[PDB]
Amino acid sequence: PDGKLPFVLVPYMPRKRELYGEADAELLGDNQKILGATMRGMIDLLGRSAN
Amino acid sequence: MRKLSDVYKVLALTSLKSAGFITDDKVNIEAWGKPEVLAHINEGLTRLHSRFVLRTNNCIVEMKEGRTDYPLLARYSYERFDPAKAPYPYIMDTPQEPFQEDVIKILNVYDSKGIRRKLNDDHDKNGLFTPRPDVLQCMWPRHFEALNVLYQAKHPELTGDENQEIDLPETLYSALENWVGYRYHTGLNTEGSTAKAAEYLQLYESICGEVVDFDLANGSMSNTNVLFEKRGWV
Repeated sequence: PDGKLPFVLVPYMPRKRELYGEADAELLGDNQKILGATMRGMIDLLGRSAN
Repeated sequence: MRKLSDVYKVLALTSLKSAGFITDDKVNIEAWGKPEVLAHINEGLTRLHSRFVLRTNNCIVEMKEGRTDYPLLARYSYERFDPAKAPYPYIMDTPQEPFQEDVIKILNVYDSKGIRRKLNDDHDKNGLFTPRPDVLQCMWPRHFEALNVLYQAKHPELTGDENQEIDLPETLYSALENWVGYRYHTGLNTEGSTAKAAEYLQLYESICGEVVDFDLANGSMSNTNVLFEKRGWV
């Protein structure tokens, strides 16, 4: 009855004047990279040693 | 790029000036001590070409099936094949630049496909061990292969011809003379000559230290840190 497309779209973080939305991992980019590259460095320091 | 004839003259005026075999014109060396001096220049260049990386050369080594140990001698080359001591030739050299048996240390070997193979890696299939400095032990001679072996090199042996040209940096000629003087003056076993040999030998280190304290022999190395991007680290 509504005479419209039977789809409902909701954004997570809206993009200004844009139908689709921007997710969470867009701002979280390179933070995971740095944190992983430091944790891997710490694990490298511990494991590549002589205990 | 001086000549051995010129090296004889320059040696006769600076280092071997009080030597007996200096001819009456003072600008040459008599024909009885020339084997001695030539045997000192050859050792002199070998030492200088050992400390500094002065001559980096690569000679490709084709794979022959059934052979894993690949000595990098001149008897196995193509232009200098010696059928009496080599079953088949597997090194590759052009007539203008034949193999001169001048390998001091092997540094980095690539393949016919472009894959770098590690050296002396116990846990590393695709690794070419060297059981002795002038050899090579490839454990899998695959079909259609070859090995561009980048190695430290010494000056080609000076046979004695006075027209053979010497590859030494101009700044290091004051150290070759101070090593010929050391070798010559130390064999006379006289107190006066021995004390001069020490001075000439110590000056060899002093000049070989000033050459490395000013990067005149290309010893300092800088490379792009390609490891950074591979380990992650966005």
